[PDB]
Amino acid sequence: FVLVEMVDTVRIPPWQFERKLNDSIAEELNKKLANKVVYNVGLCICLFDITKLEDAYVFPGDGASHTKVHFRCVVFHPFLDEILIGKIKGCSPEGVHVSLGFFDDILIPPESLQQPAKFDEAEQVWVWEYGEEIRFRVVDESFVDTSPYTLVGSISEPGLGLLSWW
Amino acid sequence: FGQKDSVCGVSECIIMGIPMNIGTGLFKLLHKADRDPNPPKRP
Amino acid sequence: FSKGEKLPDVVLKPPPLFPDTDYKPVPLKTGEGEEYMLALKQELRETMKRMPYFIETPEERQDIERYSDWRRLPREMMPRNKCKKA
Amino acid sequence: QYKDVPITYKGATDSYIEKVMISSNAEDAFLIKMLLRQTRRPEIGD
Amino acid sequence: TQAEIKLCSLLLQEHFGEIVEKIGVHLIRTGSQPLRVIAHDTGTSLDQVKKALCVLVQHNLVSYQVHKRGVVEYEAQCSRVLRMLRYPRYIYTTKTLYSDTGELIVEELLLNGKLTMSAVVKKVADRLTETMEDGKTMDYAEVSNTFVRLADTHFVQRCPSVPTTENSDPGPPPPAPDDGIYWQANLDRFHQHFRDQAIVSAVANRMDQTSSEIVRTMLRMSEITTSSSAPFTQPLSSNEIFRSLPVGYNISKQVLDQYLTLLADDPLEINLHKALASLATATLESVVQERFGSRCARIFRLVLQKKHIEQKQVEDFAMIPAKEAKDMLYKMLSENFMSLQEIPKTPDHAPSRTFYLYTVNILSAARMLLHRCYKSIANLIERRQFETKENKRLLEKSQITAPERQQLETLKRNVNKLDASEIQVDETIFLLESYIECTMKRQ
Amino acid sequence: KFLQSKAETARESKQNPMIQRNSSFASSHEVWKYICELGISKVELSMEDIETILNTLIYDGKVEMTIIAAKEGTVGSVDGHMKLYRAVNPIIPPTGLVRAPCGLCPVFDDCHEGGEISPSNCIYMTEWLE
Amino acid sequence: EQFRETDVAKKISHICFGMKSPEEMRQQAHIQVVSKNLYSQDNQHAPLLYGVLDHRMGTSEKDRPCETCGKNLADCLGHYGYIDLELPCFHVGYFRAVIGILQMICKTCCHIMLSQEEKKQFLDYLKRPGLTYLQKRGLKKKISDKCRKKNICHHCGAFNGTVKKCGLLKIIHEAQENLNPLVVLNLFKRIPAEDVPLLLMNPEAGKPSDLILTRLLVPPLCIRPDLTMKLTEIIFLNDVIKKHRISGAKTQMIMEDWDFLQLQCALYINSELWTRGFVQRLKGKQGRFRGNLSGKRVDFSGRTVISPDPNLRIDEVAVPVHVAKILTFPEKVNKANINFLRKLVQNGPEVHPGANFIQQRHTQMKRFLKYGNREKMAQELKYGDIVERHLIDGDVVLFNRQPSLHKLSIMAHLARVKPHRTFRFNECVCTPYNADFDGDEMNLHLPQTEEAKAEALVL
Amino acid sequence: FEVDVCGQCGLLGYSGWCHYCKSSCHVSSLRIPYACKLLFQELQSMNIIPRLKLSKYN
Amino acid sequence: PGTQMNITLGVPRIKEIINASKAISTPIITAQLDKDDDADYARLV
DNA sequence: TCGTCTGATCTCGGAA
DNA sequence: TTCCGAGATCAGACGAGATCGGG
RNA sequence: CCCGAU
Ligand code: SF4
Ligand SMILES: [Mg+2]
Ligand SMILES: [Zn+2]
Ligand SMILES: [Zn+2]
Ligand SMILES: [Zn+2]
Repeated sequence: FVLVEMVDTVRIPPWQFERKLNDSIAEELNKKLANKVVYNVGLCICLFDITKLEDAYVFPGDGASHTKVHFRCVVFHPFLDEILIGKIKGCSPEGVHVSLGFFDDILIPPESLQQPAKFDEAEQVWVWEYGEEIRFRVVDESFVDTSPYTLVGSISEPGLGLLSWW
Repeated sequence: FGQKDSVCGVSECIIMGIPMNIGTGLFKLLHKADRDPNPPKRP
Repeated sequence: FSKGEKLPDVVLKPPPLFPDTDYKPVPLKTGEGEEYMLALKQELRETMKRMPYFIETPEERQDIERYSDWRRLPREMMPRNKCKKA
Repeated sequence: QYKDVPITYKGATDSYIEKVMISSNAEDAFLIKMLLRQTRRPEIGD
Repeated sequence: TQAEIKLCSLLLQEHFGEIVEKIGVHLIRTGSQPLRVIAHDTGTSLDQVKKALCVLVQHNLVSYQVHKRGVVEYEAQCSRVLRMLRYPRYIYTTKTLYSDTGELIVEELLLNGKLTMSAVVKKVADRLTETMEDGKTMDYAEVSNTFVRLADTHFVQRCPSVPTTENSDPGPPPPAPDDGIYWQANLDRFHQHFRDQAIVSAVANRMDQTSSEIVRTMLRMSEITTSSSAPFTQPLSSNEIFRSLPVGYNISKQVLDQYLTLLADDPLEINLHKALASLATATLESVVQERFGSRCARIFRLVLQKKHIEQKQVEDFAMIPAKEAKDMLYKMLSENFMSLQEIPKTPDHAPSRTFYLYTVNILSAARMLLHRCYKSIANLIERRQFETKENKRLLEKSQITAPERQQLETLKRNVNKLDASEIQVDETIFLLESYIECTMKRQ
Repeated sequence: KFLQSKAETARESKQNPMIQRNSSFASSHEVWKYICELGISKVELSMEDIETILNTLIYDGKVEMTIIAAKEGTVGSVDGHMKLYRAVNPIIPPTGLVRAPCGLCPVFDDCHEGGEISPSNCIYMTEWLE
Repeated sequence: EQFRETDVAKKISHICFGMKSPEEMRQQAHIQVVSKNLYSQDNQHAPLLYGVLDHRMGTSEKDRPCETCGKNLADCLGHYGYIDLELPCFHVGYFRAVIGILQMICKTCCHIMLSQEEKKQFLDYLKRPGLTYLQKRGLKKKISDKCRKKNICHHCGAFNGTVKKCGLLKIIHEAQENLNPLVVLNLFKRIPAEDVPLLLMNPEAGKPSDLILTRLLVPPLCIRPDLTMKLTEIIFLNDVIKKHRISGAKTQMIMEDWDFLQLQCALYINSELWTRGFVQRLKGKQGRFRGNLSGKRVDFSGRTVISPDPNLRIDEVAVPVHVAKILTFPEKVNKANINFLRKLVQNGPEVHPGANFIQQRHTQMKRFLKYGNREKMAQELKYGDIVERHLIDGDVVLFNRQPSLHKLSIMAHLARVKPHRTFRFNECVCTPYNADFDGDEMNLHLPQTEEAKAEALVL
Repeated sequence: FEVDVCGQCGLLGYSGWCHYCKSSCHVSSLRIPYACKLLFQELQSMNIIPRLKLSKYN
Repeated sequence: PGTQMNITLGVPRIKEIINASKAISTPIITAQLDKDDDADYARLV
């Protein structure tokens, strides 16, 4: 997890002029940047605070109010030094699929580095033996638009020993 | 010439379909709703 | 209509072509030096480095590079064998 | 193979047919000519 | 000359870096520009521009001089930057004319730009001893012997006196005892010497073997007494020709005297004006021979015979049919070799005129082919720029399946076919550029 | 008058004594033949079935003025009416060659970058590299 | 899973007028137009094949969609095609600048004939922080002053002269040299990028090599549903220049159809150096500038004959019923006109206080309120959505008497729906309009947005 | 009317992405009269190229 | 209002002023004198 | 339909 | 004698309300 | 393009 300072031009429609701005911008910005990975940034989640909100213009068209909003939002972005704890929501013969608990089932570990009893043989064998720990290793995101996924990870499992569970 | 013109006056803002800045488009309007640059949270 | 069929051709093939890799024998000498200095000009002091990579990296941590007989005798001769101008 | 091109009367108000003539032109091709009455009492504007 | 600037973007990108190219190539595009103005227009921070100009003044690509404002305007000479392309050829003729020691002398002089004697002899005492037998150490005194031996034939000239302006800083340019004085290489002496190989190969492959050697010994004894701006060589007598002959020859004086009046009277004509003027047309003729066959090359030599006598004789003077000939004229026209109809004098009429006559103009066909050859090496390097970044996975595996290795030997066949072919078009540049410099007054 | 003729059949026949060149030794001046070339033109060349057995110097010299443009000897003393010095010498090529595959293509000259004819993927360098 | 995507429109900051080099013309176009001099209409059912109307280019009719999009004629833009001219030819738009550059640059080395001082004197002028069009076009005079006085360069020393503009679109340089556009292309290739800003061509917009045309963009089909006929006349001549080169012909005709292509490329731009060109679509009181960008036709606007009515206040125009049932104002539904718009949408487009279109809250097509149940549309009417109610009394229309001579010829008026087909106003306000009632007509526009309704009423 | 241009190389690119520089990322819709769009597209037909440089609404 | 000896006074005068042409039709320079009391002295001027 | 401004060659005149 | 510069004398341009109505 | 309205 990491804070990301962001700047957005948030448009409040004119039937919300009863509510306070810093709340009613926050209700919009959650609908703008939740469950959405930003390229080279990470998976945005929610709104931390609005650090600076500047003055509400109203443009010659819409009649709405457009406030340029500086804020900070918490995002999900592993730092290439994190030993996370997830769950195996799937097993493919090329590599296991781990999922952080109801977070994102999009972390796909390749499996080449654990102890020399390694295969997934399509009958859902986890590992040939001697919560699940994970080492997130690389950042890898692909911008989708191409014509008229997207944070995938590669996840390792070294000689941790795993004293509690094998 | 590589003529970079800005779009001002009225003979271009009418062509481009921008509200001209001569007259009613000189100023601009704000809204007076409840807002403040607030304190953040302790991290 | 006589040409209204498709892009003239994907490519136009010239019936005569290039001769060879002309001057074949002796440019083995220059040709290795083409690749020799390019091995040494890139690995030189007279180059620049991507310090924009390090300002891009907020993941700085310890244990990574991001964190971390001439046998001769004295003499002195200064010759003006060269020009005395400019 | 037949697409009908119906000759409709646009107008704004109604019109009564008075005569309908049927003839051949020079290159004999069955010309048909209508004639539309309309009476207007002179109201505001005329 | 945009394709020329395409190469200077390519030549600095492969050698030093990218911002030293960018600040470099911008200076070629906007010229006499101060230090703050360059950093504002390229969008580069001022600390990196001071470093990038520091490397550029070291390799003598950017020259600085202030006139009026008290603010130094840097300026990059364009034609020096393309001489990096000839760099391994500058190494090789110091191996034919000097030993492996002096060949390494012009090498690290071309590499590190400005050098003092106290450094460059100290460096080759490292490189030549580490490749020779330990205990059989190469003595550095022979280096100092061959170091001046280069300078007496004036292959290495010294740097012009430094301006030492307040804006310029002395400490940054040297890379870290005695100070000494710096020099670059005299690559202008090479352009004589590369021309010396050019004329001696022009005679030997045309006239006879014994004709070319007396041209060589004429030019070998006229080296210091001329310059590149000499319209022709210094005049010599035939008696010192017999003195300056090599010891391999045994020819009597009177028979070579007959060959001396034979060699003086040719269509070729030592007239250094006519020599590069005749060698450039053969470079033109070897391009139409390369491209349009011997039949179109036959009419290409026909317009070099008669200046403005065309299309009423070219169907007759080569006997090739009117259909096959006139496509060769218009292909020589559309590719700008045939130049144009500069004789039409009837007023404003394409249909009714005094009949347009073709005429080759040697320089417009020269400057195009030089611009074409500048474009050519752009397509050479960019391919070698292309095939490099993919195959990096298997270069370090040696440091591997059967298609994995097979891609490498098809790469190394390709790159060595590209890099050898950068030099074979490079000899066309100098053969034509020296012709360009020979017809350019006030420069 | 002889438009129905292929002088490209006769260009080799006026070439092959100038390729052999017995006595390339430099014992003397080697002032070389143009009259014997007119002599070999009149009575008999290398063998060929020829309709124009009539021998005029005005119809036979023209094959030379094409072959000078095909790199063969210049005229020395043709100012005489029939017989003078007439020096000649077959010119061997004064250069090597100078081109490359990319010097051949006219349409491929257009490109300037990765575009529709970009040189990062041209067919011609792909053909040349095998 | 979802990756963030932004969906925001923007506005114009500036326009940088430039050219495209003929390598940029090719990779801004989707098809080659090397095809037939015929219209691509085939013999049976006249379809389109490769031609000059490929349909990846654009769309001329509602039924046929274009090919490079899926969209039909309605909401598809144009797409570009390009033709390759065999022999390069002069662009008649930039033709005065080609003589303007060939007078400045050397005709042998393609450098500008100046010293290193005068060059540095003018380049010091060009890096001024304030630069106007006046401070540009003033220099191009002065640099062409100092360069059309010299005869010897400083950079090559060769001899130049004058560039005299012989005849139609031809160049003569002092049996004098003629500069056809074949030799101009490589001369403009050898101008250094040092000397490009000195001809005042901002090289970010375009270098001088593209003042002449070796490729040519054809306009998209959606902006030509007679200029197509000038395009096929090019590709006819682009084959005649292609055939006669491999056919064998004397140069006085291959230099004539090159001349004929030079005019035909120029005739496609300007036609008064019969069929209008790209100049004549931007000219006079009919072109796009003076009549389609400024004086453009306007929806929600009517025109009748006027007759007096003193029984109105000075601020009111009597609008006929039949007009007021046609001209509609989109009044959005806003908690105060909900019962009022419900009351009037039951009337529909036959009784006058009524409506004839309803958009739903989300761009649903206007529901022509004639066919369906109006009461089912009345009850289902919610907040937010648009009702195009009739021109009712109390609405703001604005007059205009068509020879508008002063500010007072357009004036707003409140609108009261009367019973006739004349525009009736109070006769005190007739001298601003300069309007007598002798059969004079005057127009009535109806502003649609609520911001343009207040700008009529107040101002 | 409603048109799509791109930020860099600013030119009319149809729908979601601009054909010149296929990279699809900078393309941002404008709002313009159609007659002005027809001006740009017939200006660009001859060699005058109006290269729009957009800016966001401030 | 544009819609509404010899000197030009009409629209061809106002069109002549707005253009600011170098040479106009009927240019008139009036001049006051030092001694404006006698026709003979102003005769002499 | 001239009407306008522009800009392009000639020639009698002074300075070195 | 020279001539470099400048006032004099033709030739080409691209302009010339607005709308509305019908054949 | 004509005509006609103002
Ligand atoms: S490679 Fe690039 S340059 Fe060489 S031919 Fe193909 S396109 Fe022309
Ligand atoms: Mg009236
Ligand atoms: Zn489309
Ligand atoms: Zn010159
Ligand atoms: Zn784009």
